[PDB]
This record gives sequence, C-alpha cells and structure tokens, in this order.
Amino acid sequence: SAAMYSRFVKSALDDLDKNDSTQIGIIANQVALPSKNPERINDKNLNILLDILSSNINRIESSRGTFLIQSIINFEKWWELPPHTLSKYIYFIKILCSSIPKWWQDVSMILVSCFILPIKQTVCHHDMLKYFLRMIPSSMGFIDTYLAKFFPNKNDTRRKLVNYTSNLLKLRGYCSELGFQIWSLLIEKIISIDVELQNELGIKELSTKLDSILTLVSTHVEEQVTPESLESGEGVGVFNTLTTLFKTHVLPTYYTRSIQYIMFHVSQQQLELMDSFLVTLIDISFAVNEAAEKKIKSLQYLGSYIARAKKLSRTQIIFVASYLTSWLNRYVIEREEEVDQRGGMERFKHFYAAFQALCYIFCFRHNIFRDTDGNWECELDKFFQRMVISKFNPLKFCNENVMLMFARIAQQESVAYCFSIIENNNNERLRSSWSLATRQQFIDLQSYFPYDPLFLKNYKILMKEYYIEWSEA
Amino acid sequence: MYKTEKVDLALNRNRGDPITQHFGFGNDEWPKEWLEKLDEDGLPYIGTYVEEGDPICAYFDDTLNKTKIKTYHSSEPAYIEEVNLIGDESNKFQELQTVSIKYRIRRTPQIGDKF
Amino acid sequence: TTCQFLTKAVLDNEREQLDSPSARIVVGKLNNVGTGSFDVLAKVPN
Amino acid sequence: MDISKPVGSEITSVDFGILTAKEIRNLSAKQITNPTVLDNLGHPVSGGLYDLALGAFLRNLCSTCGLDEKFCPGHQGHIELPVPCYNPLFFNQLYIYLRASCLFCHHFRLKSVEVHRYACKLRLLQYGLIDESYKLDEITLSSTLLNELKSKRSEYVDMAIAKALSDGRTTERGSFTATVNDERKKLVHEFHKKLLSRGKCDNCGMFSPKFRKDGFTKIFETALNEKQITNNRVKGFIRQDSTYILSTEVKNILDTVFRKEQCVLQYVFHSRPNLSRKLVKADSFFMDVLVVPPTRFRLPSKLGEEVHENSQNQLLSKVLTTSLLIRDLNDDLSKLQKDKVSLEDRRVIFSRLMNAFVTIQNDVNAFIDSTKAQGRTSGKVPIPGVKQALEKKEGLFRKHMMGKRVNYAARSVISPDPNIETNEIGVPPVFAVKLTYPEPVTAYNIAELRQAVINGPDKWPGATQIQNEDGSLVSLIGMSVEQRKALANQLLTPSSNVSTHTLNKKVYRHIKNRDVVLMNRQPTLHKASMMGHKVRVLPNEKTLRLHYANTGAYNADFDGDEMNMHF
Amino acid sequence: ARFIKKHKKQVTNPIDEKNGTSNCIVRVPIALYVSLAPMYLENPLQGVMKQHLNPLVMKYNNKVGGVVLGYEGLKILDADPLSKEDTSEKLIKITPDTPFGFTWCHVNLYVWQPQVGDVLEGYIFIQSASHIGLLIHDAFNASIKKNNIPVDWTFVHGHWVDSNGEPIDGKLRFTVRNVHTTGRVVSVDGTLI
Amino acid sequence: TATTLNTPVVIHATQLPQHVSTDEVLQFLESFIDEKETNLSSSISQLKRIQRDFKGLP
Amino acid sequence: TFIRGPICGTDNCPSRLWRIIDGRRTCQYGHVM
Amino acid sequence: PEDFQQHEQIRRKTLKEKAIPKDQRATTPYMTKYERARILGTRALQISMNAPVFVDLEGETDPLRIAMKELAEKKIPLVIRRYLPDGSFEDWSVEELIVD
Amino acid sequence: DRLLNSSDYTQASVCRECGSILTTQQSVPRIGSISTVCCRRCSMRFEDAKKLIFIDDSQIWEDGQGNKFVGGNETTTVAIPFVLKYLDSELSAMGIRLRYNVEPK
Ligand SMILES: [Zn+2]
Ligand SMILES: [Zn+2]
Ligand SMILES: [Zn+2]
Ligand SMILES: [Zn+2]
Repeated sequence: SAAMYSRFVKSALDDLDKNDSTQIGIIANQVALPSKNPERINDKNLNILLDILSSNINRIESSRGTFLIQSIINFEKWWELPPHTLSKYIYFIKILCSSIPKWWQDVSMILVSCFILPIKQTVCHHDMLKYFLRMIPSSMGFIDTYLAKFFPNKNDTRRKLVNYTSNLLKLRGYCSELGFQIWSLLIEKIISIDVELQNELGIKELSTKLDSILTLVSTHVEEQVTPESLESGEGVGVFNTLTTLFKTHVLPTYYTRSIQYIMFHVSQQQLELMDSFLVTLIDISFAVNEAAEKKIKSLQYLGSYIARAKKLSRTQIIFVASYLTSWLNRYVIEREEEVDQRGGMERFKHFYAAFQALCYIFCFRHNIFRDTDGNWECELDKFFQRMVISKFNPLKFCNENVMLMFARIAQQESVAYCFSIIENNNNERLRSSWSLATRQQFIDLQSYFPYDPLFLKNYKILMKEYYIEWSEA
Repeated sequence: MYKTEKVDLALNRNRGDPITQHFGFGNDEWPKEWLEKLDEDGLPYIGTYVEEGDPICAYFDDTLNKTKIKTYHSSEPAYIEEVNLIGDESNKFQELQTVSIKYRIRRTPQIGDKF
Repeated sequence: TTCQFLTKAVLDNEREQLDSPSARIVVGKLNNVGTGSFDVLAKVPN
Repeated sequence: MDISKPVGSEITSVDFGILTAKEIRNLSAKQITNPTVLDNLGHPVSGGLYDLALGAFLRNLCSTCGLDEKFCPGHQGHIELPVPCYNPLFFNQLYIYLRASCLFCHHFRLKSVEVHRYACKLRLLQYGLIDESYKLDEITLSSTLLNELKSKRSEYVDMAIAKALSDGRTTERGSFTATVNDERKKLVHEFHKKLLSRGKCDNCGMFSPKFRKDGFTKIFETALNEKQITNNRVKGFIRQDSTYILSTEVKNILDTVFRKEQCVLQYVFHSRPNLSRKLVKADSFFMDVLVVPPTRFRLPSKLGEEVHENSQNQLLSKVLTTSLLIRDLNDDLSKLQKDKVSLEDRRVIFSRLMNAFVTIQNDVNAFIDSTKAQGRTSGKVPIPGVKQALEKKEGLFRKHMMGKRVNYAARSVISPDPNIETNEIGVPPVFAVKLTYPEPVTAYNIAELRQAVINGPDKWPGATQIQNEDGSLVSLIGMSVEQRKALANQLLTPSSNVSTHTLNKKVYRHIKNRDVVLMNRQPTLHKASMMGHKVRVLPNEKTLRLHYANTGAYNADFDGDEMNMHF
Repeated sequence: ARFIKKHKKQVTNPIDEKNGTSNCIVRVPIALYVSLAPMYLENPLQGVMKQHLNPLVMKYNNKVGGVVLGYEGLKILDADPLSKEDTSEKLIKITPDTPFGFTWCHVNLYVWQPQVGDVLEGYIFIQSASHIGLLIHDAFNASIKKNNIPVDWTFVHGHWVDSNGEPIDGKLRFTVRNVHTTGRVVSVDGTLI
Repeated sequence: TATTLNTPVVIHATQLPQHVSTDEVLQFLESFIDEKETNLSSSISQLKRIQRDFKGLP
Repeated sequence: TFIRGPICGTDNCPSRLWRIIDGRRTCQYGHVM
Repeated sequence: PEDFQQHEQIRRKTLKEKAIPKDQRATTPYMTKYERARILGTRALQISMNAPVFVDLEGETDPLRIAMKELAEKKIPLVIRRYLPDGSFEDWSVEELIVD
Repeated sequence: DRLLNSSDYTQASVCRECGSILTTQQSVPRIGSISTVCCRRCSMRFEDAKKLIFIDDSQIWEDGQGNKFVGGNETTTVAIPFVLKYLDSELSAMGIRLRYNVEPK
C-alpha cells in the first residue's frame, strides 16, 4: 500500500511520458469522486499522490495532464480535509498556479464561491486569495467579476447572504484596490435593502435579513473608521466610497428605508465626518447644475438629518440654520418681485423646499436656538414672520403637517403667528396657482423624511445613541 | 352559436389495440381545481362556463402514470350544452373512448355584425 | 427566374454593388432613396 | 433590432462565385456517409444527416460549438461524391465549350487570331471602353502576318487602358454600366455562335467527332464520318514533332482546352478585371463534393401530431446510398488484375458504372432539380428539389420579402366617428393595454413610467415588462402591487457596470394619445392607403373608430371591412 | 505563394548596454475605430478615453502584440475632410439605427512586448521542485519549468541550488521560451538553457 | 464581456514600433500617472510599481 | 402558473419557470427572459 | 502596412473633394422636408439617451418636442452631408440652412 | 422596422477575410478561458500548420470534437436579414459561393 501506491503513481507518470494516459485517468477519476462516495481516494494515498506531483509539477504541464489537474482543483470540500492532508493539497495548489498561472482562474472561482461559507471555515480560502492576488495582481479583474457572479440571491438563505458579506469585508482588508468595487457591490445590494422594508412600511423575513446585514456592515465600518485610521489609514477610503454610493444610489432612489442609515451612523463617529456630510448635503441641495428634484431630495435629507442626528453640536446646527435663513433672506430680497409676474408658484419649488427644511429643523431643535440671553439665534422671531407673510406664502405650498406643527410651536415660542394665514389659505381653497400634474410629485417629495424612525429591531437599538425620537425633542 | 367538438382518445391506438387512456381520474396527485369544471367521470358538468385554457376533459394515461387533461381552445368563452357518450358497436366489451361536447356561445349582436 | 439570373451572375463573377432597392433589401441595407439621401454630422465644440 | 446594440461592421458589396471542393473539405464540420438518419431510440446516427457536428438537434447540444438548439447557428458538412458529376446549373455552358473544342490541338476550333480579337474586345469592355473596342476592329496593315496583327492589337488594348486610367475614364476595378453590359453580352453571344459554327479546326485542320446530349445531362460522342477520316490522315504527317462518354473524359478534354485558351476565358468569365488573378478552371463546371447544409435548415415537420421527414434529407440520403454503392463497385474493380483475367467482365463493370453515374446524375438533376429527373412511377407528381423550393409557389422574394407576416400591431373592424380629429384614430382599450412601445427611461419621463409600471399589465395606461441595462427582461405579469412599486423605484438607478453604463432601462408601456400609429386597409394600391394617425384612446370601444374624411384615401366603406394598426 | 505567415514574432528586441537584458518597451502609433456614446457628445476625447483606451491599460492586446502600458496624443479624425487638423469642432458620423457615433482615432501606445528569444530579469518570489516563479519589472509573471533549468541544478526543502552548490536568490536572468497571453494576466515561459 | 461600447471595432498599427530609452519610459510613466489622478485605479497602482523598478527600488 | 422545468435563468433562484403565450418565460421572483 | 495608410489617405482625400469646398457649394440653401424630419428624429434619439440639451425643457417630456424646440432656436449640433450622384458631397450645418 | 425589425433582423458573424457568414462558429475553450469567434474556412488544422517561426497562443482555437486550429480570427458581426443566411445556405448546396465584403477592414 504505502509504497505500493508510490509505485502506482510513479508508474502512471512514466506511462504518461509514453502517452498511455490510462493509469493517470484511473487516478484522476478516483480523486474526482464526490465527498460522499466511500470509493473516493483516501487521505493517505492522496497525501502520496500530492507530494509526488508537487515535487515535479513540470511532468504534468501537458495536454495529457490536464484532466488530472482539473480533477484535483475540483476536489469536493477540500477545505474539509484533515490538517496534514489539507496542507499537502494547499502546497500543491500553491505549486501549480506558480508554474502555471492559467489555473489560478479556475482555483479562485471555486474559492470565491466558498464565500457563502462561515468565516471560521474560509481561512484557507482567504490565505490563498491573499497569496495569489499578490503574485498575480492581474487576476483582480476576473476575480472581481466572481465577487459579482456568486453573490447569494435575496431569496437565498440569510446565513448565505450574511456570510458572503462577512467574507467580502474580510477580503477588503487585504486587497484594498478591489475596495471600491466591493463597496459598490454591497451597496448595489443596496437596492435589495431598499426593496426589503419601505413597501412593508414573508416580510418578517426581509426584516431580520436586512437587519442582520446592516448591523454587520455598520459594525465593520465602525471598526474601519477611527481617528487613528483616519490620519494614516483607509478609514478615509471607506467614508469616501460610502459617500459616493450615497450620492449615486441612496439619495436618488430616494425612497429607501433600509439604507440611508449607514450614512446617518458613520457620520456621527467623528465631528469632521458630520461636517463633511452636512456640507455635502448643502452642496447637493443648492448646486446650480443639479435637477430640481435632486435639490428637493437633498433638502429633505438635510432637514431630517439636522433634526435627528443626536451627536450634532449646537454650532453645527446653527451652521445649517445660518445657511438656510441666509440663503432664504436672499431669495426673498432678489425674487419676491417675480411672483406677481407671469408664471406660477412652482417657479419657487426650491424656495419652499429650503423653507420646509428650516421649519422642520426648528420643530426638532427650537430649544437650542435660544442663546444665553433668551434671544433667538438668526433672529428667528423676526425672520420666520417675514417669510410667512411674503408673497411666496410658504404655508400654503409646503408639507401640510410640518407647516401645522411649525405653526403650533412657533406660536408657542412667540416666534411667529401663522394661524390666520393658514385660515385664509384653506378658505381661499373652498371658495398662487400650480398645475397639479407636477404639483403632486412635490407634495410627495415633501412628505418623505429619510430619517424618520427605523422599524428594524436590532438596528434601532444600535441607532439609539445616534437618534433623537420625537418624544425626546 | 353552437360548436360541436369530438374528443376521441382512440385516435393514436393501432387498431383494436390495448387501451392506454380511460376517461376519469387517476389516484396520483392532480390539481383539484379540475373538479370545478369536471364531473367524476372526467367529463364536464352540463351548463358549465368554460373559457380558454379550462379543462373540458380528464383521462388517465397508462404510459404516463399520470392524469391528463384536454383543454378548451377558443378565445371566446362558452357553456357546455350536450355531452354525448358515443359508445362502440362490435358487441359491447369496449369501454368509453369517444365523446362529443357541444359548446354554446352567446352572441349579443356586436359592432361589425351585418344586418 | 431566380436561378437563371444567378447562374449568369456566377459565370460573370459579378459583384453586386448593392445600389438598387431590391439588392439593399436582400442584404438589409438602408434604402438609397429618401431621408437616406444625405448624411448627418454633429458640430462639436472644444 | 435594438437601438442599444449598434453594429460597427457594414457589408458594402457581394461577390458571386463557385465553391471549390478544397474549400468545402476544409470548412466542413463532418463528412456525412450514412443514409440512415435515426436509430431505434431516436438519436442522430453518427455520420448521418442529423449528425450533431452539423448542429444541435432537438434536446441535443451541437458537437461543434456546444450551443443549444437556440444559440447554435448550425454548421455545414459535406458528402464525398465517389465520381465527378456535372453541376446541373452550368451543363449548358459546359456543352458549348465541349462542342467548340478541338480534341486534337486542344484550342477552340475557331482560328486563334479571331479568338484573340474577342479577348481584346472583352478586355477593353471590362474598363467600359466601348469606343476603343470598335477601334480595335479597325486594325489591319497566313501565319507570320497574323502574329504581328495579334501583337499590334494587343499593344493597342494596353495603350488604351493605360490612357483611360491616367485620365478620369476608369479605375483598376473597371467600369460597368448598362450600355457596357449590353456590348459585352452581344460579344459573348457572337463569340459563342462563332465557336460552334466551325467544323474543321481552323488551327490544325483536323476534324473532331461531334458531341450530342440529353435533357438529363448525358453526353454522347458520334464517331468520325468517311470524308472526315480521310481528311484527318492526310494531315497525319504534319502532326509529328455513337457512345456514352464519362464525365471524367469530358473533364479531361476541357481541362486542357481551358489551359490553352486561358487568355480569352479570363475575359469571358469576368465582367470586371480579375484582380484576384485566379485561373479559370474546368472544374468549376463539375462537383466532387456536395455541401450538406446545417441541420436547422433540414428539420422534420409536424403535420398536427404526426411527424414527417425533411424532403431535402430524403434526397441527400439517396446520394448517400449511391455513394456507398459506387465505393463498392470501385472496390471490386481494383481486385482485377485482369492481367490474367478474362476480358468480358470489362463490359459488365462498365454497365454497372454507367448505371451508377446515370442515377446519381438524375438525383442531382431532380434537385436543381426535379426537372432534370426522370418522371417517377408515372403519377405521384414530382417531389420538389432545391431549385423548386427556391422558385416554388410565389417564391422567397414575394412571399417573405415583398410581403411578410408581422408581429406587433392589431386588426379590427372599423366604425365611423365624427367626434375624433380627421388625423386621429380611435383605439379600443383592449388594444391600448397590450401594445407597448419600448420606452427608454429618462429624467424627463421617470414620473410617467413609474406610474405605468405601478399600474401593471392590466390597468391602462400601464406596462407589461422592464428591460434592464444588461438586456434582460422582467415580467410584470405575476406581480403584486408592492413588487411593482419596488421595480418602479429602481428604474433610474446608476450603473454598477462599466459595460452597460451607456444604457438606461426600458419600460414596455401601453401606448397613449401622444403616440402615432400606421393605419392600413387592403388592397394597398397607393401610399394614402397607409397613413400615420395620432392615437386617441376611447373608453368602452371594441372597434377602431375612424373619421369619415379618411374613407376616400383608404377606399373604406364601413360595411364590416377591417383595418390594421401598426405601432 | 500565400502569406498568413505575417503573424510571425518579429521581436526585434535589442540587447542592452551598460547592461545585458533586452529592452522590450516600445512606442507604437495606432489607428482605432471606436464608438462614442451620446453622453459624451460634448466631451468626445474624454469619452474615447473612458470607453475604449482606459480598459486597455495593463492588459495584453492581441494587435500590438504586448501589454499596453498607456497612451499619448489622442486625436479624432474629423469626418469633414475639409477642416484643418487644428480646429476643436469636429464631425462624427451617427449610426443610422442608433444614437451612437463611430469615429477613427489616432493615438500612441506604450507596449511591453517580450518576444521569444529575448533576455529578461526577474525577481524570484517562489521555488518548488516543479518551477521557479519570477516577477519581471515587479509587475508581470514569469515561470521557468523544472526541465528548462539546467540538469546539474539541484533542489532542497523549498529552494533551488545551482551548478556550484550555492543557492539562487532575487534577480535572475532568463531567456524567453513562450509568452502565454490568453489567461487573466500575461505570463512568460522562460528557460535557462 | 466585450461589446461595441468598451471595445474598438478594429485596431491597426500605423508604423513599426519604436523602442524607447529608460529615460523616456520614466518621463511617460510620470505624466500618465499624474494625468489619471476601479479597474483604472488598480492599474495605475501597477504602473506605479513599474516606475519604481525603473528607478531601482524594491 | 407552472411548469417546473428549466429552473430559472437567474443565479439567485432557480425559481420556477412558467411560459406565458407571449414568450416571455417567467420565474417567480419576476425575471422575464 | 505603410501603404494601406497611404491608400486610406487617398480614399479620404478624394471623398472630401466630393465633400467639397464650402464656398463652392451649389445645392439649395433651404432645408429639405426630408432633412428636417431626419434631423428631428435623430436629435430626438440623442436626447433620449442623455445628450447635453441646449434649451430649456419647460416641462416637455417628448424628446421629439425637445428637438423641435432646439430646431426653432437653431441649437441643433448636427450637420447634413448631401450626396451628389457621383458620391461627392456638400456639408451643410443645420443652423445655416433656411428652415421652412 | 418591418423588414428591419419584424422581418428577421439578425446580428450574425462574418469572416472579414473570406467574406462568409456560414463558416464561422464559437470556439470551444478550455475551462477558465473565454470563447472566441472563428472561421472554419480560413484556418488550418493544427497539425498541417506545424508542418510549415513560432505559433502564438491566441492563434489556436478548438472545436467540440477536439481538433485544434490555427488562424481564422478575422471575424465581426453585421446586421442581416435572417433569410439571407438561408439563401446563402441553399446556394452553397448548389456549389455557389456568396462573398460579403465588409468594412472597416
Ligand atoms: Zn453549432
Ligand atoms: Zn486543332
Ligand atoms: Zn429568477
Ligand atoms: Zn474566413
């Protein structure tokens, strides 16, 4: 046996130099068998076959040798082999793809597909990916597409999904260059998260799925992003690519409930991360090139964010108020004259959008805008009234429920008195015009608040430290 | 309008051959929605409304060990009027192989009808 | 008389220049008549 | 045809020519040799007509490309004809040259000088030089004079073409207009008439035995007449320095004549200059192999429930049997010495060979051609060969190009309506809900298409499916309102893929009042019987409604006549 | 009489000094016919770059017969043959069926084209009894098969040892046996005899 | 995979390739790397490694 | 609407093909190919 | 290889000599009914796939209508290449042709 | 659209070199490699090519049966009516060859 088999193969190889190819094929067929069949080549003999093949791999690099090799790459559950034997399989693969890069394509595919397996069971797969990504950097191409190909479907088991993301995160941590494409893949799963949860707001399934996935993603990010990691690290890299994917996926689709909380949460790790997000939102909501609907969505994001994000500093908030009243004061000064001119009140979507956001911000954070004296930051008392009585008549065109709540609160705070303007408004209604073909999308857009409370059990608990519930404000 | 269709599952059999297919249901597992249109014999209850795709016939096929179903083909829905069992001569013994189903189609006079 | 004219074309080693309406329909080419009688080009700055 | 799958390569011309047996053998995916098509388990017989190298067939995958019955384009194979056959297309032309030949000096029996005069003229006509070809005839100043005449005509042709190329009048690709083509055709006719008009060879003075034919492509050789055998041996000293005749003899005769008379043939067989520089070969009139077309062009048919063999296969298998049978005659033929061996078997072997050649030649004729086949069992009516399939009934051109069965579109009885515009058409909702434009999704229409997708397949104006950027379709049919709302919210998501980044999704919507259709009433005898109307969807209607002002154009009567709506 | 034989490796790559290796970096001018997407109608050069050229970088390309390192001096050929090579307004013909343009371009490619016979140097990164694995210019894969290594060279557990009993390391000089190009990344087959 | 959107319809060299000195390879790598600052990222990374070697490093 | 056969041409099923007469063929999650 | 380049340059040069001097143009200075329709359709196609648009949409959702608007203001960046029957041609910009 | 789009519009492979639309096929690649589009007319059987310089790897392709070929890689796709393929097929049965000149070369 032990030495008999050593002969059997040694013969087989001689026989292969002669092209008979039978002996090898007998062996190959024996190793190709399924993990279940008792008649599959056993460890000890496999130990032998392997160590002999590794010792002179060039003997096999032939058309006659192809089938044998294919049969070993396709060895079922190899990661399941006993330590010592597993080690010989690994050394063989290592040896093979070094003298023949061609097979790395076949080996890695199977590797990636094993990403559906738990972390504890993949060490060998990553060890191998790390190794050959380094020595064959050109492989990153097709192996990236594998990342795509083998992503579990939304229907597939949660453990499959949760695993295949756990691994992708692990992969990210030693092959940075794939980092963006990875994050793009997870996010684009993104869309499935958008699917999960809004409509429902089986369903019990998607909840705990989407819940298991996000809680994972965000905790990995909490670790990836840290001050130490921000100065000399790839923390910056992660924030960037997550902010990019926010601008390209989350914001537009722009009716997601799963998913914008990744940004809500990473944001509030560090003061500058918040700063970067605010200014980023501000940018999108007042840029001259962008489409009005984008500007309106950002403004909803902006207002919802300031209201909800617990870790915000008084001054970052006053910053946003100071931007909005400033931008608003200018609008009224430069544009009120255009109202009694030809056109409709829609010409001013953007005005209402911003005034909404500011009103909304005042609802949640009015207690902050009183300085030590008891005076109002940004002269909110004097400012709100001016807009409310302007010709734009914000109260009529903004979200009805916010305008109402602002009325209540503003009146209570001696800040502004809107309630007669409201009365006048829905009286004129029973008896300043806007089509309604396009007037509805706006009412729709002004009703959505991307950081209204979460309904995913765990995530919610995790967010608490970062969230202000209405009851709190 | 009335249309008569002939369902004859002796159409394949090579002359006085063993009989593979018999009108009725087998004991394998088959839809059950089928009994909405079809009586126990595998023939449709008289009066039944029948639109495209519905069963008008059920038989058990021996070579398939399954219970199969001739479906209604017109895009115009109809009702079952007469179902005739056309037995065979040559002295009895033979079981049911030929049936005629007469459909009734409503014509409230339509646009494009000529007068 | 398809095969006659075909036989003639082969023995002449003819090239179909594809200019007739019939020929262009055969090969799936946009007709030489009509909105097809000129080309369109885009003026691009920078 | 999809506006997001552009094509860069473009076909600009087509060249007609002849497949050589060398090409065929090289390109072939499988040589077919078995008359039998299927086995007892309905699988393709290997080496038979459904051999899987010729393409996927039924369940099975193509053995050449590995593709399924859907993505496999099919591949051609070939049959090896054990003995050369005349290509039935060209037998008349073969006949002309054969008759024109001198079986002694192997030139055409027409005097070399004349033949050269035709070669000069035709060559000039390749360049469209009509005036010059008449001037060529203006050239004159016994065998010493003639070669100088030939020579000076030759230097005229060269000088004329050179001059024509230097100024505008031609390119190296020639010049080919109707007037040129007319002059060319006359000359070739004149040339052929003069070829067959000669008895005694003008060049060596001998008589060749006359050749006679069939309508079934057989060639007979009539032996020499008395005065003519006398004439021939008188010329015997200068040369010193009926019966069926096999296709192989004929080919050898023409092979040599085509070598000798190559110059003239080079222009008789090319209306344009022959840049390719290929020789004109006698083989072109013969076939040593047959191309077996791919399996997808030779599928069986189902007449309701019963399955019928493909008729082109029935014909090809007859070629196959005869082929095997001749390969056996050829096997016993070699197992002569007859160095020993008594003569007469010579007569019987010939008898069997004639039989084989005749019947294979008949089967080929019948296919190109059932016309060239001996009428079967007086009755039955012939089975169409390939020629008759291409030419049969109204023909491919009229039945599938002039006219076609069409896909999207609708048909209905028309009814009058004074309340739509004279340029509209009243569309019943039953149509409006099933007809979609494929609308590409953009910033300007995302609102609209969102709603359509939400509305679904069955609420008008809705949508029946979505095309993704990777071309794939998603059906909205089985779906709930929530699933649809989900898909509607991802209509305009960015690209997660560089390769499809230039594309947007498409929504297969129901059509609406913004839209235009093409209305048609047959017979369509002028263009106003096919006009564009603006769509106006009308609730509760079951017919197409058309303003009276259009009856004139369409010649419509409202007596239950129908129109087609094309979208 | 017939020449498909114009796909024969004509690299020629020169030997160097002060050195001993072959210089395989080369600059080749090309013409290429490419599509321009409608989104790039205001940025045609940008579009040609992002659609066609960028994807060529650091991949083997069958036509230049090497790995493309990069590109310089992209120019669109105006479909208006009457304009000056100067002007920044150009014509690009639009497909009949689609909104896409197609234009010719000229660009310059920098190509690493190791042909057979050349002498290269690699950094050893792996040593089994079956092959030696090297990295040329710290970028491209090389491999010397067990029996392209001279016969008196021996192996141990592992790492190779040469003719004189001393181990080999780091930089190694080999000659090109074949260049495999069809895989995910380029790979060089090298010999030492 | 390859479509008319990401792949040239045809490519042709217009001249014989001209060999370039190390000093030139370096000047080109320099500017090409600068001008271009996911597939492109991992590629300039590799170019960065090559320009390192042409300066003699690890 | 069932035929089980032809799994699904989408590698996050394979979920389970019924053919509609219009030849889309539809799998339950809602690929139409 | 060197001479195919030359061959191409000759082809392209003679094509332009057909495609002709601006100042030697001789066809109608009016846009033809055919040219108009195709210009509209083609520009509409480009709009449907996110071509930069040179005019204010003012609520329009039909890309054909957007094109029409662009045409009206003479902001369509297209050029018509008219072929004479010998294959030589005149380039006319959409903006310069008189539209009616 | 009707001839164009209803009719039988088909994107098909041509060999730019011999001008055929009938002699192309997909290569059958080793596992891991990608399939390419090749012309059976313009390529040599592998043996015969050896028997007449070194042969590049990208220049070899294989079919399903297993035969290796050298060359025949000058293919593209053109848009043709499907019925053209049928006509070309019938013509080659009769020994007749259509040769499509494709541009760009
Ligand atoms: Zn195939
Ligand atoms: Zn003679
Ligand atoms: Zn699916
Ligand atoms: Zn070819």
